[PDB]
Amino acid sequence: MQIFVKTLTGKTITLEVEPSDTIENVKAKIQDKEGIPPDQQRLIFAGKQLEDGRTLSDYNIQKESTLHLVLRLRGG
Amino acid sequence: MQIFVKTLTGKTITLEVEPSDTIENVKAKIQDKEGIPPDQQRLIFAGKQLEDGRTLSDYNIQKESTLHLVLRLRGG
Amino acid sequence: MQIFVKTLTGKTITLEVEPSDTIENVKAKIQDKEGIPPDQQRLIFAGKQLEDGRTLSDYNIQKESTLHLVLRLRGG
Amino acid sequence: MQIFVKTLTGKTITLEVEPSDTIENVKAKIQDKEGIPPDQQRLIFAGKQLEDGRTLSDYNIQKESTLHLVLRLRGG
Repeated sequence: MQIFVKTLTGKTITLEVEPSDTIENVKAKIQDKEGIPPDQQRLIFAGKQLEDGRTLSDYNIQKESTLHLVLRLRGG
Repeated sequence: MQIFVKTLTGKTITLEVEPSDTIENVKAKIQDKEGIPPDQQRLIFAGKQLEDGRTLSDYNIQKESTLHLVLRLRGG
Repeated sequence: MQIFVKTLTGKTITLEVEPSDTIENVKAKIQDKEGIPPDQQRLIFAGKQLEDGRTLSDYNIQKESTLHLVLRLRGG
Repeated sequence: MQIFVKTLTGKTITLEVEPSDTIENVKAKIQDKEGIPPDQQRLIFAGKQLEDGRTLSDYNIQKESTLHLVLRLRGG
């Protein structure tokens, strides 16, 4: 199914995922598309930072839901 | 100077700060105003998560700049 | 009538309500004022969590009553 | 170490615990001392609900800390 991930800088991308995918799995797909390693990503749904080991289902993220993405860098 | 801190869920608060305030200082101010514990706060500007030991001036955060606020639970 | 909804981190929200308002109506007022999604809200009176579908009058909540608010975020 | 568990009706109990105790272990001690079943207990520290599987040291809960206890039961 499709979900959207919107950066805080206004860029939207479309990902193909399954309810069973972990947040770690979703970050790997984002790297596949955008080149950002998972450790430098923080994903956000309903105002909360999500945990690598929980699933989209855990968070009730469904078809065409929008997550937000921010970078987590050191020094910048 | 005044800055705006916005959650992704529609709440805006205004804070009085100085350019030399650290992000740690700013989270303490948000705790004072809104009650949110500092370890559960993640502040965002320029599409990225901010670090506790840097100042507002370090990130070029100026008067009337908007920061975003998201929550992080986990061990916090 | 007015009621007060206190968090466990020392903040107080004042709400205008009616005795016939449901717990869900109260959560929608809190979403309007504070941005908190109703799905994350748990309202408390007399030390216990309150249920969707009941009215304020069903719990003997009256003018100037104080409720508590705690958050429960799906999946942490 | 000693900790306090306080309900929102002001009922306070003290418990003897170790930093390595899980939140579930704490709920079990509460059941032993006060006869509240663990399923009915929501334990809160720093405004956030605590996960059953995590330890007191995971949350940096130190000697003489106060946890709040909210009761969850349908029908009242």
